[PDB]
Amino acid sequence: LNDDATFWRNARHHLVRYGGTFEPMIIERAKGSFVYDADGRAILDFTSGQMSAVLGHCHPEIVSVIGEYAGKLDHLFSEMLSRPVVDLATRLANITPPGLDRALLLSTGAESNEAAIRMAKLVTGKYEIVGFAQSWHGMTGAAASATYSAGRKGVGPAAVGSFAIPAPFTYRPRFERNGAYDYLAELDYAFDLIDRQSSGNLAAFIAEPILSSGGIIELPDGYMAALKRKCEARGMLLILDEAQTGVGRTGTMFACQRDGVTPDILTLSKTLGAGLPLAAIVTSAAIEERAHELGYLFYTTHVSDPLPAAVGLRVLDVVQRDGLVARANVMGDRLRRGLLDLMERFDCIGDVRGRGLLLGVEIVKDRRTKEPADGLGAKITRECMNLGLSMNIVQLPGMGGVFRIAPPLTVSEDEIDLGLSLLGQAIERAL
Ligand SMILES: Cc1ncc(COP(=O)(O)O)c(CN)c1O
Ligand SMILES: [K+]
Ligand code: NA
Repeated sequence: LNDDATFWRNARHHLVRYGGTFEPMIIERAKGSFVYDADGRAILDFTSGQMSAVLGHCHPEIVSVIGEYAGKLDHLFSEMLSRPVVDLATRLANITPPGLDRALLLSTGAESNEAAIRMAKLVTGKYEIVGFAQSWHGMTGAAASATYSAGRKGVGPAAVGSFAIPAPFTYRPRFERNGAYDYLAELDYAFDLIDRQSSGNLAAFIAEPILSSGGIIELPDGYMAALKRKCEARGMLLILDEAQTGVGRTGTMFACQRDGVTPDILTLSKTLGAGLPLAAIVTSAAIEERAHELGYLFYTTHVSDPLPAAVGLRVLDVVQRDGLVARANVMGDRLRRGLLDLMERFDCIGDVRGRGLLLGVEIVKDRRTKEPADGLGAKITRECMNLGLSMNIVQLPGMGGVFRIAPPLTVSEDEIDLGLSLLGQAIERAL
């Protein structure tokens, strides 16, 4: 059972707490779309772990490649190259949009945003970075300085030149022009304020194509293209953080392919390592050449390590071979219709949004007031777990609690239906 007194005593005595509370269970095994507690109880993993298990837990082909490289080619001096590294780098150049040619293989998402941000500052000779007011890019220095949904207080000054603009949010619009939500005019208004505050050192704008921690906020039609033009006019680079949206989760290989807008630097992580610590940035040949002439440095212990790279290549091989980008649309649509069915039954569901298998459900007290419910939101999440469904709700000021639903891309029809059923039962008993 989950009550092991010795486990919990050691946990309380020896763990640094880092946000949230720990779930009251001991996970002993994981397979496919499920994790199992000490009693052997199956829990449907509707968040793919910490949004990384795109192939589900312990996929046989990942188990296979891991064992193979762990026993043959593992870690190396960082100036030594190997085939998994050049192959993965090449595959990323071939599957990302034209204009993205060279890759750097790292370990974590924050680390990949750090590498991108440093490169932008170096090639522009400038340092101000602009992000969204509801963003999340990581816990490390520069990634945290551009993170506005949380973490800015009690820890001293942010990086010099940190600015934010509001994200375009169609469910809670606050910028009206001629009776309607003019998010493009909101963008122009925001950039004029940025321009006046700036010291003339704008280096880049960093953006999630769908803000996850921020409440599953999807950038609307024409917005990303207009953002890119704001950057081009100011000699700024556009960096797109696809930690959560990359590698097929939203129904295209990369979310930026939907708008057809190619960023100057693309960052990847979670979904690329499928559970393992692998991350990357990809940029153009012109930007990389200039960064190299200027002495670009990002030398770490695990950059270009063969085992992590072999795993990422295998992840891509499987996603491509098994058509998992298409499955995200088929299972994504099945899940979204089920969520809309629940919305028909329960007045507390104020909105169902997102794309592919990155969906959000916002809980509200009043559908006309859109007044947040959240106390209710946490309750539903609690009931879901009791029922064997792992969910995650995010809460930001002026918004209802929002469930972030992101099942493995390998999830089955039966699994989607089980999740939908448990959710409905959780809402019924939370009310
Ligand atoms: C969009 C986004 N970017 C970057 C990160 C940071 O990744 P990591 O925690 O692996 O450093 C996160 C957190 N999952 C994220 O959601
Ligand atoms: K290395
Ligand atoms: Na490319």
